[PDB]
Amino acid sequence: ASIAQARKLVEQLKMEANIDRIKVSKAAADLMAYCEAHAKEDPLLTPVPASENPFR
Amino acid sequence: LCAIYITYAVIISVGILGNAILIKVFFKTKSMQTVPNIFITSLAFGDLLLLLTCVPVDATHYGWLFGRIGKVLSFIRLTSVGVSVFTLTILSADRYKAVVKPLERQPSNAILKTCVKAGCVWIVSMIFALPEAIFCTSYPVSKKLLQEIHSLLCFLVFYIIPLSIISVYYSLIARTLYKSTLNIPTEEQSHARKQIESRKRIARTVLVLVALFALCWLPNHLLYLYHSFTSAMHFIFTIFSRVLAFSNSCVNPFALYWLSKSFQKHFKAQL
Amino acid sequence: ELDQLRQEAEQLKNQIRDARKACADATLSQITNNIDPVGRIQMRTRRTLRGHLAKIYAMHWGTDSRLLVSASQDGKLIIWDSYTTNKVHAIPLRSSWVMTCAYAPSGNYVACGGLDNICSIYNLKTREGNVRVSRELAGHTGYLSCCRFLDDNQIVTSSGDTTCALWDIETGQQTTTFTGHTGDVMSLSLAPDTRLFVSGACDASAKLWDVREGMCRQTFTGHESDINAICFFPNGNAFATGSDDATCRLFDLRADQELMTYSHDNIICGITSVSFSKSGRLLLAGYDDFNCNVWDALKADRAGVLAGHDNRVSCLGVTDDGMAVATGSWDSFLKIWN
Amino acid sequence: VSAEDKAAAERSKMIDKNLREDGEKARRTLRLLLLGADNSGKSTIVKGIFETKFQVDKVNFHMFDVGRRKWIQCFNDVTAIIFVVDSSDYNRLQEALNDFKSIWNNRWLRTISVILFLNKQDLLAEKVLAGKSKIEDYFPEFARYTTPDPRVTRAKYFIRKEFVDISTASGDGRHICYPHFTCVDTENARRIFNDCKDIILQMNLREYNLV
Repeated sequence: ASIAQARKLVEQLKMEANIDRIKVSKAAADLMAYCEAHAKEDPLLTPVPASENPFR
Repeated sequence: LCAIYITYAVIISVGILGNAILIKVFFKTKSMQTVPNIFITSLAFGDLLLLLTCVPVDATHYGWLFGRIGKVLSFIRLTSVGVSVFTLTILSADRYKAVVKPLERQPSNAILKTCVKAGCVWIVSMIFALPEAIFCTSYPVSKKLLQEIHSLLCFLVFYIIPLSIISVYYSLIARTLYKSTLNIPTEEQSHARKQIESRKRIARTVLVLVALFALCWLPNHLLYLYHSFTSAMHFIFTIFSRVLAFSNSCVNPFALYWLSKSFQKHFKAQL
Repeated sequence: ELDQLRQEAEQLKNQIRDARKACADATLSQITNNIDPVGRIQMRTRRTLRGHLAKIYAMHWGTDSRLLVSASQDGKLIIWDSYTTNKVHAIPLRSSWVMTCAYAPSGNYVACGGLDNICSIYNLKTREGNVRVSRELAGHTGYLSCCRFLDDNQIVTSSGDTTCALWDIETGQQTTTFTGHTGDVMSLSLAPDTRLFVSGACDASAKLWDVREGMCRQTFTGHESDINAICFFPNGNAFATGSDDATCRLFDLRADQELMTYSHDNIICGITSVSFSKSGRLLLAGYDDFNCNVWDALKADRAGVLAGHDNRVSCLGVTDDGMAVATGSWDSFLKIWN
Repeated sequence: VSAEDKAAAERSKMIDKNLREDGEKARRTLRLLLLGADNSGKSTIVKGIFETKFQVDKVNFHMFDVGRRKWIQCFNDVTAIIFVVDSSDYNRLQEALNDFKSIWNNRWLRTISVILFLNKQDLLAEKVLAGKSKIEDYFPEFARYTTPDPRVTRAKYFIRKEFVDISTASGDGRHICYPHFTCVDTENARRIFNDCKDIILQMNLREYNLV
């Protein structure tokens, strides 16, 4: 009954535990790298002139 | 003597202030912006025009100070009276439809329909103001039968049909509310008795509004008819008749203030 | 034995929390303190798509960024052309309680679901010029909350029975079932590379799933109420959760921990929809308070409000090119912002 | 514009006219949320979704039974909520009271009126006449209660008083509760019709600035 579900959850958390974890510093660093890489591809962030805007 | 003019001034100032506050509340607050409010603000505009046109005439009386073409004043007065009376009739019809036939709805995205109705009412009133384009009296002495027929036409068009429609529709509204006050859970108050009192109060206010329309608009047309048929101490009567004539449009927004509590809150907020 | 199982479970939870804390070097704001703030951003309603009767729960843009599908509680599924407001399609629904809708990446089919517990697929292109149900997917116990097309023949659906499933339109069978959530699953979002998806449920937790294998890769916590919306970062290594406690949070799969909180004292209502921009620098979120707020996903400082809806904003999406934002709402109105 | 643009415009206009026809046909119906409880006779009250259609006085009603804290948001624009309780039994009557409290105090249903059907009143009469089970065992305030067979009326009015006392603890008149006694009875459709008509009349009064 509940023993099988307990075993399943324990196995799940065990395979969750042994995963490679990345330091949050370089995580934030590459988040900034990605957002600055696509900075000018974002018309919402940087509005484009209305000549090519299809939403006059 | 001069005491009668004090009542004139206070009544006209109260009416102008009431309609100004009503239009200010309607335009500032988007919460009360929908189909029923279009005709209410049309009535507010009509009363504002009627009072702003009633100011210069007794300002001048106390020949004529304005110009001959300054014709346009009588035209604007007649079209303001027309739009006020006809918008009263249209509001009466809308309230009858809302109260007596609630399941059969229609307002939702019909802003175009109500705007078209209001514009047609205003244009028809403007056209009815045209027959006065002859000529600050409206007609000369020679027009004996012509002034008679114009007086009868104006009296009937502006007082018989609209009063009949308003009285019938509003009496039906009051009867429907008095009958529907018995379809409420009754016992265990704070949710049922309040509805009883509200419906009874609405019916009484509606009946008082009809009676006040009739009483306030009767003397002006009565005096016009008597003058057309055929001034020693009648000037006080003329002044009182005019005050009673324009007091109805003054009291028109006071009924909305009296009934709606949300309108009361908005009125106090924008006061 | 249950007691020893619980003891080892709690000790491994403690050790995983300790490892998660140890992997944390510095906060997101400290690293992103020198970045130039995006500043106030103004968005105007370029188009207002009218024609829906009842309140609108979901919408989805097509890959072409021209067409989009919206679902309303009046039982109508309308496909618009946001460029010209012309209604390309208007599909009547068997069940008028639709809670989600989708647009296939190929653009050939659309899907919807709701209280009927069934995901219905409609073929948009037919020789006769009419749209009919291509397939009915049944098997979910609870109401459908979300569904996204992996491809022309695969779809992942989330239902209210605390489960997520991967289907096959050709055979109408559950290829893989994802189990483990405790409460109703409210939203999901496929990864940009179509290899993983994340699910936000009402158990105040989010889980990362892999479609190919079919097990919970990672579990994320931190919210204190039901999570109503969720979406992936454009790079695919992060996702944002919009929950009912009036807060939004960012999670990084690599760090396996909460990154940033998007909350304010004035806002007390929960999040209804969450989506990023083309670059991910901008996080838009719908709110119960009739307005849509715009968050700067790096600094956690608001940068705009998409006011203009006189009812609840229940859904919002950003085009693939990021050139428009459509926000459906409970007033039966869609608005294109640019 | 171009010919294909005109074709798109005409397709859109046919779709829009069909949409307006559908709206005119389908927004005259009143949506009802049958939200009673099990063993209360909720299903047999009018002679994952179970929708039923009935028409009274040339008006179309659409009742929806679901077979709760999350999907209840969908029924935000329903005309009224029909609640059915089993007044015969008293062990589960407190559960019905708590369910009514949670429904009344729900944020999404703070503007939706509730029609209350106290079902199975014949069994209530039989039980109160038998005397084997006493209401005071479950509601000690009944022993001190006096009505404003007499004991049948006392019991039924006491239960109705409890439900309406729960109802009036909040709302401030934004929505009211309509309690009805139901057996077997074939007049429940008329009761729902009248209550919905009263609710719509109140809505029109509120929206027309008359109250």
